[PDB]
Amino acid sequence: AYGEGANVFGRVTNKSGFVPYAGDSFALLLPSKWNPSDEKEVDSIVLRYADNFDAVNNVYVIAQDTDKSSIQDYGSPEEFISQFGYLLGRQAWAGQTVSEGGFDANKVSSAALLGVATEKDKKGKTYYKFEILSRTADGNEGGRHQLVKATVSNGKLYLLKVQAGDKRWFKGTDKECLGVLDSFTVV
Amino acid sequence: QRVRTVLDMDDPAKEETVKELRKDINN
Amino acid sequence: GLPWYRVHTVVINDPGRLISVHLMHTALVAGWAGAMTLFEIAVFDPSDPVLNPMWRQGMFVLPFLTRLGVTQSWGGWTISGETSSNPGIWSYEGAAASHIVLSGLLFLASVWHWVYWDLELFRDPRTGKTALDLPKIFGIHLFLAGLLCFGFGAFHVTGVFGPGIWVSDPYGLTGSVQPVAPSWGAEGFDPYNPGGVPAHHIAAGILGVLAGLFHLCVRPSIRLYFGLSMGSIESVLSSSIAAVFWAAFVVAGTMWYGSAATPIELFGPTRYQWDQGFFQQEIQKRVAQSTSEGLSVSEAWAKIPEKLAFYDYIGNNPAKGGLFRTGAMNSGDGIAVGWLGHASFKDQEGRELFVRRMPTFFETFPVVLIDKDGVVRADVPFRKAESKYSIEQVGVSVTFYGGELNGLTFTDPSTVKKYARKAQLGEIFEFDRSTLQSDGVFRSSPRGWFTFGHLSFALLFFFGHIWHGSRTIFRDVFAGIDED
Amino acid sequence: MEALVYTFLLIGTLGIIFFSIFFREPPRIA
Amino acid sequence: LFTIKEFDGKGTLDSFSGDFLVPSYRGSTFLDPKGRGGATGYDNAIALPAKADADEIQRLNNKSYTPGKGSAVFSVAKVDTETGEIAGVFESIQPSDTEMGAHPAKDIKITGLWYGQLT
Amino acid sequence: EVNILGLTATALFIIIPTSFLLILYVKTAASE
Ligand code: CLA
Ligand code: CLA
Ligand code: CLA
Ligand code: CLA
Ligand code: CLA
Ligand code: CLA
Ligand code: CLA
Ligand SMILES: CCCCCCCCCCCCCCCC(=O)OC[C@H](COP(=O)(O)OC[C@@H](O)CO)OC(=O)CCCCCCCCCCCCCCC
Ligand SMILES: CC1=C(/C=C/C(C)=C/C=C/C(C)=C/C=C/C=C(C)/C=C/C=C(C)/C=C/C2=C(C)CCCC2(C)C)C(C)(C)CCC1
Ligand SMILES: CC1=C(/C=C/C(C)=C\C=C\C(C)=C\C=C\C=C(C)\C=C\C=C(C)\C=C\C2=C(C)CCCC2(C)C)C(C)(C)CCC1
Repeated sequence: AYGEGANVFGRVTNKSGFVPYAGDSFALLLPSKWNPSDEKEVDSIVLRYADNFDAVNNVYVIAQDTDKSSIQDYGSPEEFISQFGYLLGRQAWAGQTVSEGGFDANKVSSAALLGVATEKDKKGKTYYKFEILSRTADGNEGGRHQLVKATVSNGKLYLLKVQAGDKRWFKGTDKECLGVLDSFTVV
Repeated sequence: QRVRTVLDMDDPAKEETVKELRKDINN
Repeated sequence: GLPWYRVHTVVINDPGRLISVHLMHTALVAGWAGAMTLFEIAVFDPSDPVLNPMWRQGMFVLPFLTRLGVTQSWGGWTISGETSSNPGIWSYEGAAASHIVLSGLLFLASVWHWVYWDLELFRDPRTGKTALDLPKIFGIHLFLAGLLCFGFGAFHVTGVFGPGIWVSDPYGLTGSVQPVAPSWGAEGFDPYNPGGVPAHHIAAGILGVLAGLFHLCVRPSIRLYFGLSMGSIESVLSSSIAAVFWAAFVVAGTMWYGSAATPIELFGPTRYQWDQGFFQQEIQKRVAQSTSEGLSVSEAWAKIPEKLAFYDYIGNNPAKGGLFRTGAMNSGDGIAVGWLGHASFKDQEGRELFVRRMPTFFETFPVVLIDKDGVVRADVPFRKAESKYSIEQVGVSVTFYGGELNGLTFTDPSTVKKYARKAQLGEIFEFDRSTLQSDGVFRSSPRGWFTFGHLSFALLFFFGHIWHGSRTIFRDVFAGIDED
Repeated sequence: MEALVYTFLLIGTLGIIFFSIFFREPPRIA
Repeated sequence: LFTIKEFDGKGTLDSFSGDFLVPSYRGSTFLDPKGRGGATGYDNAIALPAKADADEIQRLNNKSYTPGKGSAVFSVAKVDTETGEIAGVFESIQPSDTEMGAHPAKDIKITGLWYGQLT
Repeated sequence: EVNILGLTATALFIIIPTSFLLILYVKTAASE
C-alpha cells in the first residue's frame, strides 16, 4: 500500500455520528455506528442498515411502484397507515388466549399511534410522519418504536422506517432515530 | 453441467463447500 | 515390600519372565481379538449392506478384518451384498477362532517361560551374569519386521499371492477387496492413492531388511552406548513407547482425515466430507448433468443411488455423537429403511428456497430457508409474531422427488416446517426407531471412537515415554548416589 | 454369544481335567 | 388461577350464582423448561433430532391456551343500611391448571368470605 | 442380540468361586 504518516496532532474527522447516503432519488443520514445488512424482509426494500449491537434497532427504505400521484391522494394519514399494517408482521400464532394481559382477545401484539404529521422540506411535496409503539405480549425490548416517513416523488413510494426497541429508546437512541427521521429527504 | 448454477445451488445450503472455497478470487 | 505401582518391576532383570509376561499380554490381546470378532458377528445384521452397513451398527474390528481381505462368513453371507462362495478357513469366525487358538498357545508358552526362566541363553558367557545383547536383538527384530513388511507389501496387497486390500469408489458407492498395483512415483505419496501402500511396504521392508543386516553386523559405538544406556531395558522401553505413540498420533490423524487405508464404506464418512459438501456436491452435480441432458426432475433424482444420499446425512457424521452416547449409530436415531427423497421448497409466487444445513459445532440449529442469491426468505421463527419469514405467511411448499415421496406436494400444514427441519440435517431418510428402542440423539462413528481412543492413548503414552526416559537417564539418582 | 460360552466352558473343563491328570500334587502316604 | 373475572349473578339475596371466565394459567409467551411454547417457543423436541412423531403432539403441536369457565354461588349476609356494606360468603367451582394442555384439569372448590360497598 | 443377563450370570458364577478358590489356594501354598 501507499506510505503515509500516522495521525498526530491532526484532530478528528467525524464527531456528528451521522454519515450521508445518496441513493436512487433519495438521500438520508445513516447512523455512523450502524452497519449495512442484506436482510430484505419486504421485497420492496432497497436499502437496509442495522445496529451492530442489537439488530432490532434497524432502518430501511422501500421503493414501491405506485399509482397515486401524491401522498395526499392516499387519503388521510390514518387511512395510509391502515394500508401499511402489513410491514409490521402478522402474528404466526392462531391459538386462543385471554391470558396475555393488556391485549385484545386472542391477540399477542398491538400497535399504538403516537404521531400523525404532514411535514415538508424543500419543494412542497408533503411527508407523512408517524410514530408507532408496538407492544408484543412477551414484552421484548419493552416494545418497539416505529418511525415512518413516507412520500412519493415521481411514481414510487419512498417510505423510511427506522425501528428502535423501547429499551434502547429510553437509553438515548432517540437522538439517532430522530436524526435519521429528519434527514430522510427525497430529492 | 452448469458450474455457475450448481455453485449457486450449493451456495445457500452450505457455505463451507470445497467448490466455493476454490477459485473464489474470480467471484 | 513393593508398592502396587511397582509390582511389574520384578521382571526387569529377568529376561525369561519378561518373555513370559510379553507372551501373557500377547495371549490376552489375541483372545480379545477373537472374542470381539465373535461378539460383532453375533450382533451384526448383514441384511442391508447399502442402508445399514457395519459402521452404522457400531462394528469395530470387522472393518479392519474386511480391509485386509476377509469378506464372507460361515453363515453364507458377504458384506458386499453378494452371497458367499467357499469361505475356506479364513472367514470372520475362522479368523476369530484362529486368534482364540493362538491366544491359548501363547498362554501355554507364557506358563512355560514363567516356570523355566533360568535359561543359559539369557546368561552372558563372558561374565556369567544375566544380560541381553540389545543391539543384536534389535537387529534380529528389525530384520524380521522388514521381512514381514516386504511380504505383506509384495504378496498380500499386490494380489500375487494374497487377496489385496479394500478399494472403493471416490464417493464410496462400489468397493471390494482387490489386488493393488504399487505406485512408485510422487502419486505413491498421495494418502488417498491405494497404490502407495504396496510401494511403501515393499520399499520399507527392503530398507528394514538392510538396516537389520547392518545392526546384525555392526556394533554400536561406546559414546552412543553410554549416552543412550543401550545396556538397559528401560531405555529401549522409553524409545519403543516413543515410537508407539508417534504411530498412534499418525493413525489417529489418518483416521480422522481419511485415507486410502481408511475406506468410507468400512469406517463411515468424514466430518470434513460433511463440512466441505462432498456427497452433496456430487449429488447436485449428478442431478444437474441428468437435467441438462434429457431426463427431467423426479426421474433424474431417481437416478441418485440410495447409498450416496445416505452418505449426505449429518446423522452419519463422526463429529456429531457424544462421549457417553454409547453404542451403535442405529441405536441413536433408528435403522434407516428408505430415502424419502430430495425435499425441494418453493415460495408462494414460485422460487426455489434451500434449508441451511447444520454445521458440526451446533447441537441444534435454527431452521431457515434462504434464496438462490443468498438472502433469507423464510424460517421457522422462535418468536412467531413478527416480520415476513414465518412459513405460514411466506407459503413455501415441499415437493419431494425420491423413493417413498416422489410427487407428494405439501404446502399448507406444519409438515412443511417438519420437512424443513429434517432437511437441515441433509437428505431426509425414514428410520425405524422401535427395533432397537432408539434414543433420538446422534451417536458417533467407529472412526470417531478409534480416533478418540488413540489420541487419548497417544498423550498417555507421551507421558509414559517422558517418565521412562526420565527413569533411564536418571538411574543413579532414582536409586541412590551414596552421599556424593 | 451362544455357542462361544458353551465352547469356553467345555474347554475350561477339559483344561481342568488335563491339569488334574498331569500337574497334580504327588501322591503321599500310600 | 383463582378467578372471579367476568362473573354474572342471577338470583335472590339469599343465594345467587352464575358463571365466570377462567383464563389458562400461563400466557402464550410462557416457555417450558425445554423452551417450547405457544406464541413464542420451539414447538419441537430440540434435545433430540429424531423425536417429533405422532406421540409428542400433546406436548409440542397442541400447546392449547383455551380459557375455561367456572361456576360460583354467592350469598348475602350482614347487610348495612347507612352506608351500603354487604359481606356474605361464597362457594366457587373452577378448573385447575392444564399446565400447557398436556393433562386434564381437576376441579377446585373455593369457599370463603366476600365483601362489598354499594353506592 | 445377546442374552446379556445370562452372560452376566454365567460370567459371575464362573469368576467369583474360581477367584475365591484360587485366592485360598494361593494363600495356602504361600504359607505352608
Ligand atoms: C480403543 C479401543 C476401542 C474402541 C475405539 C471401541 C469402540 C466401540 N466399541 Mg468397544 N471394546 C473395546 C475397545 C474399543 N471399543 C474393548 C477393549 C472391549 C472389551 C471390554 C470392548 C467391548 C465392547 C462391547 C461389548 C461393545 C463395544 C461397542 C463399541 C462401539 C460403541 C461405542 C462405545 O464404545 O461406547 C462408548 C464408549 C465409552 C463411553 C468410553 C468410556 C469413556 C471413559 C474411558 C470412561 C472412564 C472410565 C471410568 C473412570 C470408570 C467409572 C465408571 C463407572 C461408574 C461405571 C464403538 C465403535 C458396542 C457395540 O457397538 O457393539 C458392537 C458394544 O456393545 N465395545
Ligand atoms: C502381518 C501381515 C499379514 C496380515 C495381517 C495378513 C492378514 C490376512 N491374510 Mg495374509 N499374507 C501375508 C501377510 C499378512 N496377511 C503374507 C506375507 C503372505 C504371503 C505368504 C500372505 C498370503 C495370504 C493368503 C494366500 C491369504 C491371506 C489371507 C489373509 C486374511 C485371513 C487370514 C488370516 O491371516 O487370519 C489370521 C491367522 C492367524 C491368526 C494365525 C493363527 C495361527 C493358528 C493359531 C494356528 C492354529 C491351526 C488352525 C488354523 C486352527 C483352526 C482354527 C479354527 C478353524 C478352529 C487376513 C486378513 C487369506 C485371505 O485371502 O482371506 C480370505 C488368504 O487366503 N494371506
Ligand atoms: C499369525 C499372526 C497373525 C495374523 C496373520 C493376524 C491377522 C489379523 N489380525 Mg492379529 N494379532 C496377532 C497375530 C496375527 N494376526 C497377535 C500375536 C496378536 C496379539 C498381539 C494380535 C492381535 C490383534 C488385534 C487386537 C487385532 C488383530 C486383528 C487382525 C486382523 C486384521 C489385521 C489388521 O488389519 O490390522 C492392521 C495391522 C497393523 C496396522 C500392524 C502394523 C505394524 C506397525 C505399523 C509396525 C510399525 C513399527 C515397526 C517395528 C517398524 C519397522 C521398521 C520398518 C522399516 C520395517 C487380521 C486377520 C484385528 C481384528 O480385526 O481382530 C480379528 C484386531 O483388532 N490382531
Ligand atoms: C522414501 C524413499 C524413496 C524411495 C526408496 C524411492 C524410490 C524410487 N522412486 Mg521416489 N520419491 C520419494 C522417495 C523415495 N523414492 C519422495 C519423497 C518423492 C517426492 C514426493 C519421490 C518422487 C519420485 C518421482 C517423481 C519418481 C520417483 C521414482 C522412484 C523409483 C526410481 C527412482 C530411481 O531411483 O531411479 C533413478 C533416479 C534418477 C535417474 C534421477 C533421480 C530423479 C528422479 C526422477 C526422482 C526420484 C529420486 C528418488 C527420491 C530416489 C530415491 C532413492 C532410493 C532409490 C534409494 C524408485 C523405486 C520414479 C518412478 O516413479 O519410477 C518409475 C519417479 O519418476 N520418486
Ligand atoms: C517409494 C516408496 C515409498 C512410498 C510410495 C511411500 C508412501 C507413503 N509413506 Mg513411506 N517410507 C518409505 C517409502 C515409501 N513410502 C521408506 C523407505 C521409509 C523408511 C523405512 C518410509 C517411512 C515412512 C513413515 C514413517 C511414514 C510413511 C508414510 C507414507 C504414506 C504417507 C501418506 C499418508 O498416509 O498420510 C500422511 C502421513 C503423515 C502426515 C505422517 C507424517 C509424520 C508426522 C509429522 C507425524 C506427526 C505426529 C507427531 C507425533 C507430532 C506430534 C503432533 C502433536 C499435535 C501431538 C505414503 C502412502 C506415513 C504413513 O505411515 O502413513 C500413515 C508415515 O508416517 N513412510
Ligand atoms: C507399553 C507401555 C508401558 C510399559 C511396558 C510400562 C512398564 C512399566 N511401568 Mg509404565 N506407563 C506407561 C506405559 C508403560 N509402562 C504409560 C502410558 C504411562 C502414563 C499413564 C505410564 C506411567 C507409569 C508410572 C507413573 C509408573 C510406571 C511404572 C512402570 C514399571 C512397573 C510398574 C507396574 O506396571 O506395576 C503395575 C501397574 C498397575 C498394577 C496399574 C494398575 C492397573 C491400572 C490402574 C489400570 C489398567 C488398565 C487396563 C486393565 C489395561 C488397559 C490399558 C492399555 C489399553 C494401555 C514398568 C516397567 C512405575 C515405575 O516407574 O517403576 C518403578 C511407575 O511408577 N509407568
Ligand atoms: C516434550 C518434548 C520432548 C522432550 C522433553 C523429550 C525428552 C527426551 N527424549 Mg523424546 N521425543 C519426543 C519429545 C520429547 N522428548 C517426540 C515428540 C518424539 C517422537 C515420538 C520423541 C522420541 C524420542 C525417542 C525415540 C527417544 C527420545 C529420547 C528422549 C530423552 C533423551 C534426550 C533426547 O534425545 O531428547 C529428544 C530430542 C528432542 C525432542 C529435540 C527435538 C528437536 C526437533 C527434532 C527439531 C526439529 C524442528 C524442525 C524444523 C521440524 C519442524 C517442522 C514442524 C512443522 C513439525 C529425553 C529425556 C530417547 C530415550 O531413549 O529416552 C531416554 C529416545 O531414544 N525421544
Ligand atoms: C478389568 C481389569 C482390571 C481392572 C483394573 C483394576 C485396577 C486396580 C487398581 C486401581 C486403583 C489403584 C488404587 C490406588 C491406591 C493408592 O492410591 O495408594 C496410595 C499411593 C501412596 O503410595 P505409597 O507411596 O504410600 O506406596 C507405599 C505402599 O505402602 C503403597 O503401595 O498413592 C499413589 O500411589 C499415587 C498418589 C496419589 C493417588 C491417590 C490420590 C487419588 C485422588 C483421590 C481424590 C479423592 C477426592 C477427590 C475430590 C475432588
Ligand atoms: C488354553 C488353550 C486354549 C484356548 C482357551 C481360550 C478360549 C483362551 C481365551 C481368552 C479370551 C477370550 C480372552 C479375551 C479377553 C479380554 C480381554 C483381554 C479384555 C480386556 C480389557 C481392557 C483392556 C479394557 C480396558 C478398558 C476398560 C478398563 C473399560 C472399558 C474401556 C477401556 C478400553 C479403557 C484351547 C482350548 C483353544 C487350545 C489351546 C490351549
Ligand atoms: C497365570 C499366569 C500368569 C499371570 C497372568 C495374568 C495376571 C493375566 C491377566 C489378565 C487381566 C488383567 C485380564 C483382565 C481382563 C479384562 C476382561 C477379561 C474384560 C472384559 C469384558 C467385558 C465382558 C465387559 C463388559 C462391559 C462393558 C464393556 C461395559 C458395560 C459393562 C460391562 C462390564 C458388562 C503369569 C504370566 C504371571 C505366569 C504364567 C501364567
